[PDB]
Amino acid sequence: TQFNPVDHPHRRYNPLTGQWILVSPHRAKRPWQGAQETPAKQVLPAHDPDCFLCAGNVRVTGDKNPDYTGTYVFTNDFAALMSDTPDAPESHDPLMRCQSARGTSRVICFSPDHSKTLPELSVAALTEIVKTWQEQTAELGKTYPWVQVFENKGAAMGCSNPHPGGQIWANSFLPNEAEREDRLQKEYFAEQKSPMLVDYVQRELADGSRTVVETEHWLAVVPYWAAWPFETLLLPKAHVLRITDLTDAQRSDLALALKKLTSRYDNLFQCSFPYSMGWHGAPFNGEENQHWQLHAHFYPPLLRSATVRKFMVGYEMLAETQRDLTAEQAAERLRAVSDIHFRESGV
Amino acid sequence: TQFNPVDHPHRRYNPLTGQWILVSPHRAKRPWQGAQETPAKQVLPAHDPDCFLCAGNVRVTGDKNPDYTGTYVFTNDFAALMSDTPDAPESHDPLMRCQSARGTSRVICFSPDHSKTLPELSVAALTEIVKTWQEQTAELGKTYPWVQVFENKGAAMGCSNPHPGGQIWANSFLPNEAEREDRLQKEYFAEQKSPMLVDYVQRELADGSRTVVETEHWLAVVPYWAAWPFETLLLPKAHVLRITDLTDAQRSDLALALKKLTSRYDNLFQCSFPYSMGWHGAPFNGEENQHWQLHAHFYPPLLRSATVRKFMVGYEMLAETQRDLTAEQAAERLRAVSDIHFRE
Ligand SMILES: O=c1ccn([C@@H]2O[C@H](COP(=O)(O)OP(=O)(O)O[C@H]3O[C@H](CO)[C@H](O)[C@H](O)[C@H]3O)[C@@H](O)[C@H]2O)c(=O)[nH]1
Ligand SMILES: O=c1ccn([C@@H]2O[C@H](COP(=O)(O)OP(=O)(O)O[C@H]3O[C@H](CO)[C@H](O)[C@H](O)[C@H]3O)[C@@H](O)[C@H]2O)c(=O)[nH]1
Ligand SMILES: [Fe+3]
Ligand SMILES: [Fe+3]
Ligand SMILES: [K+]
Ligand SMILES: [K+]
Ligand SMILES: [Zn+2]
Ligand SMILES: [Zn+2]
Repeated sequence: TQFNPVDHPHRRYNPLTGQWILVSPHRAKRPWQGAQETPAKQVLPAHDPDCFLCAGNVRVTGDKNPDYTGTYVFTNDFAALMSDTPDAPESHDPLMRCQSARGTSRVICFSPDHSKTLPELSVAALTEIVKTWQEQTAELGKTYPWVQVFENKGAAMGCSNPHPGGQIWANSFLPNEAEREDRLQKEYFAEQKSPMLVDYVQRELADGSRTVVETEHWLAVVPYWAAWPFETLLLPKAHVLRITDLTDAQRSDLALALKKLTSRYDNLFQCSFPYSMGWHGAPFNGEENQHWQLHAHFYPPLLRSATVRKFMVGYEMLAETQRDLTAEQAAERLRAVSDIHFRESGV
Repeated sequence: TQFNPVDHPHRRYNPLTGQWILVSPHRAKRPWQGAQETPAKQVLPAHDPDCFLCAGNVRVTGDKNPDYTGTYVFTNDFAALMSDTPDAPESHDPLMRCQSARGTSRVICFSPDHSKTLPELSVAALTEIVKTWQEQTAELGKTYPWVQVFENKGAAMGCSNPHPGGQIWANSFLPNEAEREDRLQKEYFAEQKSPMLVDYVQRELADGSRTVVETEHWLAVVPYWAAWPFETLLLPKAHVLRITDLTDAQRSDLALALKKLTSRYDNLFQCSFPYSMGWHGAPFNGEENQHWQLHAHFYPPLLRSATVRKFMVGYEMLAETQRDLTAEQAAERLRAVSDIHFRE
């Protein structure tokens, strides 16, 4: 038989992590008698008097939020890391070893509007968010080699607070992902003479099967090696080391691409579409970071619909990630919808 | 100041995978206004006339299940892998490349009792289950180097059917987990001249702080580098390459261990505790595998209660896993309950 990626299971390589992805084209034809997701509520207030994240409201700790009108950043009340944690007793023990961990955690409210998600925000507003991401990265980076910007959107994605926003966690070390991506890029670079993702963006621009968003300065695709159903990879077209390096143009442009990508996401099932996303850029380790290329990852769980998600368990935990749909199928369905939030379009 | 693992964040190494785990011991004190789980129904019938897995029932494909006793294994009606899949196009491209993927997938019904989960089954029954895992393993190992026994239990664990059971998927390659565990274990052995998990086992024996279940032949602990809140690692005290290598005693003993471990898990929150579990053993690759050590992993999502789970998202996806309680605190919680099923 002729090999048919659409019907034939195969494995794809993720050069960023060095891991394989199992693709099993028809897996989703099976009966689904499992959990049924709960789609988001259609009626929220712009201000929730009981929301710890709302403006002019008191946090769980009694501390009062300012009367913020834009973005708002504050040290997380339950930080995951601290700047002064004492050093751990480090050994060379090949069985049980530990290491120190310092840093901080900040929370960012995208806006005071309790009911407005990224896709529903102005490009201006979005531009503010980027500026904030930048401001945060630069300050923190002055102190920690790894600054991780991220966001958890929706209950299916473990958010513990319903207010629109993200987080930043700084680390004194290079976390798993960062060390891996760092090393792999560096090796590619040393070998190929060019940045791995810079070349990748080129190939994708020329192909288009996996393209979901394209703007002047940005490209969002369902990466070849994507793991989650509708996972996307957001990259600048030009070579950029960190978020702090973007020009104001690439910056306002980013806002636009974000609006587009998130709008498509919500348009996919005509509902708030949950996910975990975050930025990866060169570490502030004072080294040669030429091999780096700034990028954002979007890991959403929804699969068959608004109430049917993908579960990365069982074989996927004990062996390897296994996808039901191809990256090409995913991109296609994403290209199919409008890039204007249904709420904004009125359609 | 003086470091205190229960007060100070730090990172622990997973030598099986070469990955680090971020420990942040006070994280679960933050308010939780997120999702609430829905705990498994306590009352179900022994036979469901609409269940695809029940004895004598007709599957989705019209195929009819026999009036089986004990376990029942069948080829998955929607197998993720096939024996004859055409080879893929092999390239060495540094950006976009693929590889062939062959194998099979089987479904294992633990027993005819649609209502009896693992901890609720007799040791005898549990033994039959182990015999089947063995049979399957030896069978499939004849053709595939990688045999994956596993189980998805509970809606929270993306199980797609309620009947009690698991799955066995075989592969023509070594999946990610398998390749790294093989490599790291091999490297350790070359250096220590002893199997990594075998030594591990001893070290835990001489500690007990992470111990959760211990029988004559088995040991179950919350591994030092555990990821999931109440994650356990279940392994034989003696060097065993694969599940098919177990002695009859070791096997009957595994059934016991299992019952004990699972009863403890259900007793933790007094509910059917969800998880994904699976066995890791030597591959059937004709190679020198003395560095291997059979072992089972249990990855349960529950954290705060029967309605509040742990979500491995955000920072955890983008950087590294972050635990809210230490392995020691977890193990302690597990030990505190009876190993007798609250409703046995
Ligand atoms: O008065 C308050 C109320 C809440 N918070 C903080 O607001 C945050 C809300 O952020 P998220 O909704 O993104 O999620 P959490 O940080 O609560 O937890 C989630 O994100 C983590 C980081 O990725 C882990 O993955 C975790 O398992 C997952 O549930 C929490 O950190 C909480 O500590 C405050 O600082 N003050
Ligand atoms: O008539 C039927 C009905 C069902 N099945 C099979 O019975 C299995 C039920 O097994 P599980 O409940 O453990 O879960 P699934 O295999 O359906 O899927 C889960 O397990 C997979 C392997 O871990 C993936 O991780 C997937 O994302 C996850 O949701 C399914 O594979 C289904 O194909 C049949 O063979 N015949
Ligand atoms: Fe990355
Ligand atoms: Fe293992
Ligand atoms: K959020
Ligand atoms: K099951
Ligand atoms: Zn609010
Ligand atoms: Zn049944």
